[PDB]
Parts: sequence; structure tokens; C-alpha cells
Amino acid sequence: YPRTNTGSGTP
Amino acid sequence: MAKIEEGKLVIWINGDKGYNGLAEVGKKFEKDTGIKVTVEHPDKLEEKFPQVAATGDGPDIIFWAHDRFGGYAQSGLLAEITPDKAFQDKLYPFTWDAVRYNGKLIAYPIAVEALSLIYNKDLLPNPPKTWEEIPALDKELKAKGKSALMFNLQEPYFTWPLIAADGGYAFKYENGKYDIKDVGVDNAGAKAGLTFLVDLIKNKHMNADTDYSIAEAAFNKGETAMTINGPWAWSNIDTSKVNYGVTVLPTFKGQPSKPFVGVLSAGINAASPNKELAKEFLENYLLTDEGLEAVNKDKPLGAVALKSYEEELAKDPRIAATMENAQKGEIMPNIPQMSAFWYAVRTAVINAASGRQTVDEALKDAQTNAAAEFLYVVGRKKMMDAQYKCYDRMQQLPAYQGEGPYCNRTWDGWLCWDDTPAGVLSYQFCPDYFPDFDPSEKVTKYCDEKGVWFKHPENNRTWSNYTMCNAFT
Ligand SMILES: OC[C@H]1O[C@H](O[C@H]2[C@H](O)[C@@H](O)[C@@H](O)O[C@@H]2CO)[C@H](O)[C@@H](O)[C@@H]1O
Ligand SMILES: *[C@@H]1O[C@H](CO)[C@@H](O)[C@H](O)[C@H]1NC(C)=O
Ligand SMILES: *[C@@H]1O[C@H](CO)[C@@H](O)[C@H](O)[C@H]1NC(C)=O
Ligand SMILES: *[C@@H]1O[C@H](CO)[C@@H](O)[C@H](O)[C@H]1NC(C)=O
Repeated sequence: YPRTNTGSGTP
Repeated sequence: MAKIEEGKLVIWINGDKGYNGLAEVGKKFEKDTGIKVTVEHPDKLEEKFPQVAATGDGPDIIFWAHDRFGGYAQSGLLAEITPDKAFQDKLYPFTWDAVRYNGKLIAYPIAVEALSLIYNKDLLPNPPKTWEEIPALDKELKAKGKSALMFNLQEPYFTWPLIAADGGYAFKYENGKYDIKDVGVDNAGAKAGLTFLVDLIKNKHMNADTDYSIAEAAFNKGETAMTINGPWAWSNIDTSKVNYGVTVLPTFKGQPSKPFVGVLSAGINAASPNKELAKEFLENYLLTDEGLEAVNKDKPLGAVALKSYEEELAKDPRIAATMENAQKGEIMPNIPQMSAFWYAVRTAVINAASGRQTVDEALKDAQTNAAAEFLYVVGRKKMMDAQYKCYDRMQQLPAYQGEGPYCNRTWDGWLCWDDTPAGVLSYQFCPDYFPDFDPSEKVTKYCDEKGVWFKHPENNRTWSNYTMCNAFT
């Protein structure tokens, strides 16, 4: 389980 | 050196093999032809070869097990070898099969390698038939100043028999071709094998640091009752005068250990200008009774590919064991994907042995890595299929009919959004690209009072809020 990022720099 | 020297042979072979034996054959070659053969044994030659092969420090001939040669072929680093039918009949058909890649021979086989269980007959007259019965044994032996079993944990060649025993595999072999979409590194059985090994370490029966030369020293100095190793090792043991046996590997969950079987082979560098000299060395000097004896005398090859010389060696009980262990196991694939598989499994065992990761964690990374080719296509295609629906529906829906400002329809990289009116907070279900995203949860995208999509305050980039997608776990 690597954690998906949702911050600025994602969509 | 800008180029490889024309008119000599430079040969590369691993440091555990009979390199001085090989140099003897090289000395005979120089006696007959007048051209010097230099034998070398660099560290990690299997990793160095692609980087240096055409460079000018590159060898004319490279010795390694057959599994690395498919990747070498794909990169165009190897000459196609051209033995005639008469020479081919001198070696066993199955060995030629290990060195075939996309229909072509890419190396000359030398010997069939498989790990066996080695034991000290003085300490242990009766070796264990089964892995499960080992900890019991180590408890007795510690009381007497000994360890039951020490072998290389750092390399996954040595730990793979256990992992494969209860159902672990590299790539599924169906239709006579290996399927790289299906990888057996994270299945029930593999987990079980590796767990047993980690438990041996938790219960002090082995030490995670144990590597090739520590384990050799321990066995050969009679500090440990057993070791796991291949025929190359037998020389140094003889020297020590530990009284020893070579036998079948221990069963795990009532199924035998399945080593990956290597065919030690010799390739010719595509950039060598000495290719015919190389062919002449390998065919007329090395692969002979004379030649293989020089090498086997220095450090044993195991079971050779040359039928003539295997008939001298077949009476030896250490060979019979070697073949028995081979038969229980599997011949390695040679596909390019093997380099990735070994990296995966190496990394997993070290992390788990070391305490860095649980077994299930360590292995899920191995599955991701071993099957990187396939998972990039799927992940990539999920997304592309969504892009194209977005584009179709962006072309299809009629113009905004609204007298005010509005933010217009857009593909944000992960989801499609429609023309949206000013000051409206738009929403839809999370995508399922990633394992941590719940598609029952929702994503927001806010259109500002001036008809412009929301920008992140960290960098003014147009941004939809996927925070709810993976926020609860
Ligand atoms: O451990 C991964 C390693 O396994 C095999 O290499 C063996 C080789 O076959 C043997 O000849 C012996 O010397 O030891 C090596 C392991 O230390 C694969 O052939 C190799 O590509 C892979 O990296
Ligand atoms: C929508 O907005 C983009 C970005 O501001 C703009 O380039 C484009 O002309 C607008 N019109 C349509 C129909 O996409
Ligand atoms: C974002 O844009 C506005 C307008 O150009 C500006 O006031 C603000 O400093 C910018 N923020 C960042 C993070 O650069
Ligand atoms: C995204 O939504 C979350 C949860 O509703 C909220 O806490 C957060 O402020 C939003 N992100 C930004 C940067 O507006």
C-alpha cells in the first residue's frame, strides 16, 4: 500500500 | 582502450567458478595459435556487461548462467553462434534449449547447475528430510556450540527453492511461452515459504546478515552442520577435510524444494573482432574432455553439457544429487524480464529478513516490480480510455445557454467535467485508477464567480479536489 497523493501538482 | 584488442581473447567468468582452470585451457590456446587469452572475474560481471560490452573494456566472451542472456540478446550485445549439426550433437538437446532466444542460439552451454543440501556427516549422520524439522535441530546444536544451517541470504538464488516449494513461481509457463502478465511472487505459497524463513530469523535459528563467504567459512570450519550451495563449492570443502554429503533439498509442506536451474554458458560479444577465434576456443579447446577437466579440476562444474565428459562424471554421487535437485526444480527462463524478477525477489527477501517490511508488504513490492511491464499498460490504458470518452462528450454536448459567466468543460487529467456555471461546486464519484481510492466517495471542482476554475493556493494551478477519495482507510 503506497499512498496516492492528491495535492497541488496532481489534477 | 577505445576498442576491443583485435587478435586476443579477453574472457569474463564469475569468481566462484574455476577461473584458473579456464586459464589453463587459455594457455593451451596460446601455445597452439600464438594469441594471448586473458581470463578475468569482475564483481557483478552480469551487471557490468551491458554497460561495458561494446566499449573497449568489453570482453570477447562472457560466462554466466543462461537466464541473463535473453536480455543481452534483446540489447544486441551478443553474436549469434554458428555451431554445425555435428558439434550440436555433442551436447544434450535440453542445454541447447536454455540458450535459444527468438529461434536463435546465443551462447554455448557448458554445465547444468543446481543447488543441493550439503551436510557435515560427523555432526549430522542423518540429515533432515524436511525444513519444518530444522528449528528443533538448531536448538540441540546451539547447546553444543553449533548452528544447524548457514547459507547465502543476500542472493535470492539460494532462498528461491523454499519460496517456490509450496507454489511460488516466476512467470506462468503456458502454450510453451512465458506469460509476463502472470507472476507467482505474491501467491499463497510464496508468502508461506518466505514467512518460514523470516520465522527462522525471529527465532534466532539464522542470522539475516549471512552471506556467501560467512556461510562458507562456517561450514568449512565445522561451526555449522549444513549449508546450501552448488558444485563449484565442493573444492574448498575438500581442502578443509570436513567429512561431507550432498543430498536432496528438504521438503517444505511435503513438497520438494525447487531450485532454479542454471545452464552456465559462454556468449560471444557482438562487438568482438575476434569472433571466429572465440568460436575456435570454445568449440575445439574448451568444450572437450581435456578442456572441461581443466576447469572441473579447479572448481567443479556439476553436470556438464558435453555428453562425452558427463559419462566420466556421472558415477559421482554428488552429481546424482545435483541432477535429482535439478529435476525437482525448474530450468530458468531466459527472457529479458528475468533481470526485473531477480531484483524484485532479492529486494523482498532482504527487506523481510532485515525486518524492514512484513512478508506481505515485501512481496507485494516484488509483484509490482516483477510485473512492471504489464501494470504500466493497464494503469495507462484505464486513464487513456477515460480521456477519450471525455473528448467525445466534450464534442457532443451543445453550447452553454446561460447569460452569465461559466467555466467550460475540461479534462483535468483524471476526470471529465462539464460546462459549469459561476459560483457552482460541481461533484462526481472518484475514479478507480489507484488501489486506495474509494469510488463511493466524491471529488469536487469549484467554478469561481468570474467563470474560471479554482486554482490551488500553493501554486495557482487549476485543481480538482480528490481528498475524499483516499482519506479513510
Ligand atoms: O541470486 C540471483 C542470481 O541467480 C542466478 O545466479 C547464480 C548463478 O546462476 C550461479 O552460476 C551462481 O554462481 O550464483 C549466482 C547467484 O549468486 C542467476 O543466474 C542470476 O542472473 C541472478 O542474478
Ligand atoms: C474553454 O476554456 C479554455 C481554457 O481557458 C479555452 O482555451 C477555450 O477556448 C474555451 N472554449 C472551449 C469550447 O473549450
Ligand atoms: C496566485 O495568483 C495571484 C494573481 O496573479 C497572486 O496574487 C498570488 O500571489 C499567486 N499565488 C502563488 C502561489 O503564486
Ligand atoms: C478539499 O476538500 C477537503 C475535504 O472536503 C477540504 O478539507 C479541503 O479544504 C479542500 N481542499 C482545498 C485546498 O480547498
